[PDB]
Amino acid sequence: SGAIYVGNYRVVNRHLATHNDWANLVWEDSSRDLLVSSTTAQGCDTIARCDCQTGVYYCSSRRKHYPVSFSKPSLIFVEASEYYPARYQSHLMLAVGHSEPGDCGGILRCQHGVVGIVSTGGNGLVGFADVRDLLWLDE
Ligand SMILES: CSc1ccncc1CC(=O)N1CCC[C@H](C(N)=O)C1
Ligand SMILES: [Zn+2]
Repeated sequence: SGAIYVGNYRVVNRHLATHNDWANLVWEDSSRDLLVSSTTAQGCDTIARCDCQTGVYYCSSRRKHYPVSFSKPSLIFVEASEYYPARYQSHLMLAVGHSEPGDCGGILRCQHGVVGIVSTGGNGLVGFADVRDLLWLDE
């Protein structure tokens, strides 16, 4: 679990969005596993606007942060799950690191701000949904 709180927006994994997220929907994209909902309170986070390929992510299944080198956002095949059929997930970045299903939502940050959130994983890999291209989050 986990979310990014920026301005009057809450960014979550689309597969973990609540009834309230859907009732206050701003934008969602099944191909990216992202959903953004509106909030009444002003958020705590800054979004990176950069091309970093190194950063640190929070891994809830270890209660620890780990440094990672990750690939640029791209279209990556993701196996079928209870949430989605087998498909290509876009804007996904992979890295070697521990993750388990419940780790989705963990933030990936570089020196410039929030890069994205944990969205996929398996066998010593971890995938992050990028949010750096969503320029409207800052306005
Ligand atoms: C950190 S998720 C994870 C980690 C390790 N083994 C498995 C997983 C689960 C996982 O990859 N997905 C299930 C939930 C929806 C995901 C998606 N974006 O399509 C895919
Ligand atoms: Zn950066």
